[PDB]
Amino acid sequence: FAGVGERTREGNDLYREMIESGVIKLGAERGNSKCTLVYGQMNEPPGARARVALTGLTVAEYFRDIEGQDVLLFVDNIFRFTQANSEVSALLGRIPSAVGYQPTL
Amino acid sequence: AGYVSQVIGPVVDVRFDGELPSILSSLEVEGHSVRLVLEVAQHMGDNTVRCIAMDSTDGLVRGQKVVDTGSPIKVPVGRGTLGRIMNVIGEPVDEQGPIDAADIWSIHREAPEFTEQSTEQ
Amino acid sequence: GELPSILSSLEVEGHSVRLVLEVAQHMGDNTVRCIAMDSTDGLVRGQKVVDT
Amino acid sequence: GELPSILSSLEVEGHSVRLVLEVAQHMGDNTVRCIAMDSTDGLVRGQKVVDT
Amino acid sequence: ATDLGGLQERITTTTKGSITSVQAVYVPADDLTDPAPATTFAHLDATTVLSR
Amino acid sequence: LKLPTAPLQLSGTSAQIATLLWQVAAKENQLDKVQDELYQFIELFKQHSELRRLATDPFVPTLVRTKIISSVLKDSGASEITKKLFEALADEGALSALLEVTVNYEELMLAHKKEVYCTVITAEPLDKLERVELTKKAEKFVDAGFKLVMQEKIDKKLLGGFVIEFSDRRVDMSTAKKVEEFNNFVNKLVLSI
Amino acid sequence: EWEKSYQPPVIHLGRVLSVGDGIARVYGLKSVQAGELVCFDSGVKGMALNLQADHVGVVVFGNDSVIHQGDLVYRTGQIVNVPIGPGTLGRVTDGLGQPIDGKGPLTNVRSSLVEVKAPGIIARQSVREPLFTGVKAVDALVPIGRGQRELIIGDRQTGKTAVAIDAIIHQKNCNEQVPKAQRVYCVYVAVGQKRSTVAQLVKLFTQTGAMRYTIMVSATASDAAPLQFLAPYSGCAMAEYFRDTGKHGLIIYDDLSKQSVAYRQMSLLLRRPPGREAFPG
Amino acid sequence: ADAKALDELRKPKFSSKYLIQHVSQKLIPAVKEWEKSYQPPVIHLGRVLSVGDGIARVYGLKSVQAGELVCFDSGVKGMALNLQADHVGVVVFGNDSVIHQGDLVYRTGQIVNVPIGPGTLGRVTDGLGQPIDGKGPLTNVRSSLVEVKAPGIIARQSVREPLFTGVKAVDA
Amino acid sequence: MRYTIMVSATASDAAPLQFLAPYSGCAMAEYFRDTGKHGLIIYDDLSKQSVAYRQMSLLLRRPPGREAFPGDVFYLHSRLLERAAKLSKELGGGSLTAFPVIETQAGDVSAYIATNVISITDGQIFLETELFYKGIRPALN
Amino acid sequence: KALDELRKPKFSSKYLIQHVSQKLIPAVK
Amino acid sequence: DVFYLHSRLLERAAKLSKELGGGSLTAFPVIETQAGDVSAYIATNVISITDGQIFLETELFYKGIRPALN
Ligand SMILES: Nc1ncnc2c1ncn2[C@@H]1O[C@H](COP(=O)(O)OP(=O)(O)OP(=O)(O)O)[C@@H](O)[C@H]1O
Ligand SMILES: [Mg+2]
Repeated sequence: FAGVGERTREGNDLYREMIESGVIKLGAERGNSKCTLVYGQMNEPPGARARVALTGLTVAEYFRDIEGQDVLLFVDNIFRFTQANSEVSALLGRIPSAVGYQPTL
Repeated sequence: AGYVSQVIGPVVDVRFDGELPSILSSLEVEGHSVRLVLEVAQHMGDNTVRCIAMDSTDGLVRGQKVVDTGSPIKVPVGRGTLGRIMNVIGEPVDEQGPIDAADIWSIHREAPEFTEQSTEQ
Repeated sequence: GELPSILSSLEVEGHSVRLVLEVAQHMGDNTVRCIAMDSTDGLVRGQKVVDT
Repeated sequence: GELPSILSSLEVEGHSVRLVLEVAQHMGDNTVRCIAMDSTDGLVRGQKVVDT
Repeated sequence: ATDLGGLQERITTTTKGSITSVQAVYVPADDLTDPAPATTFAHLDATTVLSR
Repeated sequence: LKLPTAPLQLSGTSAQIATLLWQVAAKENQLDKVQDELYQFIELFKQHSELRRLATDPFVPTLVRTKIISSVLKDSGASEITKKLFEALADEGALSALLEVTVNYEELMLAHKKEVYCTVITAEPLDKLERVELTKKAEKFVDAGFKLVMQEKIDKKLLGGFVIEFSDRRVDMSTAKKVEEFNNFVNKLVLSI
Repeated sequence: EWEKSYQPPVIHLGRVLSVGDGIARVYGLKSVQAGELVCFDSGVKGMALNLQADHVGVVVFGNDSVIHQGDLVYRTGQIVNVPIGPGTLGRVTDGLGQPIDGKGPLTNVRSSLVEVKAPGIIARQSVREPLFTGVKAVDALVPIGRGQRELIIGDRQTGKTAVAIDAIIHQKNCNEQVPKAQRVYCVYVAVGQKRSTVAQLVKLFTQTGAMRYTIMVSATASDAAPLQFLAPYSGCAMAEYFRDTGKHGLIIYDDLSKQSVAYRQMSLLLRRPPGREAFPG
Repeated sequence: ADAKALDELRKPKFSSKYLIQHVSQKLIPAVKEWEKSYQPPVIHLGRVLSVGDGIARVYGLKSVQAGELVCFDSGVKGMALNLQADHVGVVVFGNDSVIHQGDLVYRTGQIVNVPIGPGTLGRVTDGLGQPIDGKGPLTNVRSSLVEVKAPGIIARQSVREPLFTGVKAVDA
Repeated sequence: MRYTIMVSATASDAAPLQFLAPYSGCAMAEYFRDTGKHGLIIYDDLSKQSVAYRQMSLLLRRPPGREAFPGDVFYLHSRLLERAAKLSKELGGGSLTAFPVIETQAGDVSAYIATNVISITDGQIFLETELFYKGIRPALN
Repeated sequence: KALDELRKPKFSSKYLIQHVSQKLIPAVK
Repeated sequence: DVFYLHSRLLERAAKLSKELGGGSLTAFPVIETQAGDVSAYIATNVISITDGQIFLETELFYKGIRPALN
């Protein structure tokens, strides 16, 4: 789970729901869990929210390329990935393209 | 290795008197309230790179020592990351200790090539 | 030497009508940047400006 | 010395085609900024350009 | 908003006297969402929006 | 008016000052004199902090800077070219342009003498026959009567031969590169035939 | 004979002043041509775009993360060229003509420029012979001759690639029943697509047998914006080979609307003033 | 310019010294005869390079942190927002009419702090925490930073208790 | 005002004070959140805090985005509003609940700051102006 | 190395060449 | 200053006093809009300057109402 720019309340709610439903286990039975959360919240700078989806991709690319699995990657709100890269493009002084997005959209 | 030149919001220019880091490489900032990691965005010329920060740049002094790591942001991967919460720089946020890493992999990577694609839907 | 304060009024000498400038910002090379209360048509570079 | 006039045409010597420039501006340091009537792919920054 | 507030906050009734202020506001192309009338909406007690 | 033609053409606003300084100094035939005064001024800004304060500090007035540069340069064999140049650079706050005007003046002077600095990287130190048969091979990489200024180097990773470094172009006449491009060609053939 | 004919040529050097945003500023290269393909020391090529008075602006055909300030740029001596010829049929090449199918290098081929001025007034003639696409809606209602430009315009997922694919497959079907002088050798240019769809499309073209006449130029969505910008020109040069030697060619520039976005990216990163819908003039 | 031909000027290259020894005895009195037309050079202080519209560019201030409260010689507070290679652009907490080109800027070493605590309850402050209601300074109060980080994922629980607004529409 | 603090950076004040007043008020209310008590904070016209920060960024020559707002104008509101949290039992059980106020322009919530704070917060209280003069006060759509 | 302060020239004007040519051409005798 | 451009031009149309000769000047500025959009920059500038408006519509112009005064 790559939560790109998630609210911290909804990220904590998803984490507790994953503990409760059993797909994430805590303590000594952590190895039997089924998900990996990668969390870049809204309170982080745009450089951090622009690369959380890449961190989720890296954790999934290990399971694809080494373990040889069929992985699920939940990029939560891909539009927030877009808007975080738009923000890091505006901070780097690049001229924004059409409606306000980065020229490298 | 390198020292901070400009701190303009989340954008930090770092000056390296010797060898420059690559673009998309990670830079740790030595001496800070937290672990501040910069990621190189471009080379501005005159031995200066321009970085985007992964945390708050409040409290950053011009001339703070920035060390090159030689790679992009490397996060722990493996089955030990299952059920754990990582942030962008691969640090544990669920306060359950360290993250059992089979390996550390750079988050920047090319797409799988044309011979490596599968042709079946 | 001795730049005027911001918002201060300056009086341009040699102008036909009484031309009053108001200091808006200090530009940095011992230069203030002013807005004019009357028309600037007829100002010559080097013309003396008396601070009030 | 003796810069070309604006709108006067110039001939680039040693091109794949007849690259005719046409002077559009006087840039200021004995440099005239020209608009090329043909493709500038193949121009090197020393190429002798005669003035017609 | 800073220039408009620095002007506007001086027009106040204080504990010495009072200033009842009536300020006509040009609304460009009847667009009350324009920022120069929308900034001076919060600066007033009674707004009298004249409509076309 | 009637100034000499510059030996090679250059870029703007720090090299145009050098081209003008070169044309003035060739009109006065003091080309080696003002280069020496430029080097002495580089060392002058190296030595003292109060002198480079007049080039970096933005709070020194123009009157202080032009009067110090006028009063300290009154005599001592400094030409009228260099003294007027430092008055002209002190009047504008452009005393920082010295370090970039001397390198373009050096390139202009290194072009009026028809010379060329080079770097020969050889695997072993050269003899007085291993060198003489090299420069006649190295003089075919200049296009005129340019006399190269030999600069020898050592590098054991070359397996004999030489590499020229003209700072504009590089000729790799080594053997360690020759056995590199041999193996690439022989492997690009056996994958075809 | 390679040994007796071996002179290491005088390689003209150039430092990288500053790199980033897919455009490098290159000191030196004093004799480089405008539009000349240059080669960085990391292996990634580049086109000398803006010859300036003090530096050269090089757009980087590939990822700019492998280039640093102070890297050496070597000039190759000629304008941006792709290998054209009969050795390109069957091959899946990238935006610069380098084969990405993994079947070895392009042999039986010849380099030629990607930016060729189109043939003039007196070089054309009228479009007389038909090109059948095998889509009877098209071949009955919107008939297409040989030498025509036919826009396949539509929305997302309305069947544009399918019309292109049926035209390419029908060319394979007609090429077995016609003589040599009238055979259509197709090119598919996939700009900005997914690499998975280009892989499935190459599977389709080789399992129907149409890859014997097809060249496939793919600058996909992860490829750099100069490569998506240049890949239609590479494909059009590879098909101009068959146009210029008496044969007949078909070319599908699939999603030129993504080439224009790649060019908008290149122009807006060069600080060029945008116009309508932020596109350059 | 180029760097490869400019980094070799750190070496001496004159081979003649008829001007280095001439002005070295002549530099110091020529400097000293305009010593009162000088300003004292700043390293860890700052001097206002320019000012206007509530922004002061400040030369010097070698060790300001980003976001640190700086003080001018008029007592106006600033906040060093963008540290640049040659100056600090600070934002002025008040009128810049009392700030002139050449004024001294003093760093305080503090990132922007506010009065927090039980004593601020019932008080009317401005945006910096200082009281504007005119009933004395804030006592029973400690300072605290304004740019603290939010609590994490693990430092929260789910939002369960209701907060009553008293308005039927929002509470229903 | 036995329980109310007021941080008042008015319109006459300099734009960094109007930018900084929500962070001052939130650092005051985090005393109550962080020490087991409960907080409630109202940022009246957060769309004026964004205007003040735009003024400071455009005068600091920062690169503008749409409506001339800087790139870190989403980060500005998000790093303020994410401090409104319900702390867990080990951190005292305290809480801070925020009520930001955004003034829209004829209901256009597709404006930049309105979309930013709508994406940040946990729900809206819409107050349409057609319901206001219809007698419905509070005009909650 | 204190010569690194003078690395980049800080030009307060664009037409500096005209001012230095007004002062260096009269240096010719 | 494109408002000041037309402002200082159109304020010279004045009816002078009896002390200054009683002469007059009547300005008739002509602004062209684009598809009836009087909400443009220069159109709202001169609309805010001038006293009256003689607004001419295209839809009344092709209804035979000529002069097409709205
Ligand atoms: N002639 C046809 N008959 C039946 N189905 C069709 C036909 N043409 C296309 N389709 C279906 O329509 C879908 C879209 O076709 P196609 O791939 O040509 O769209 P597209 O134009 O490439 O859209 P995009 O470029 O967004 O992928 C395909 O999945 C295909 O299965
Ligand atoms: Mg398609």
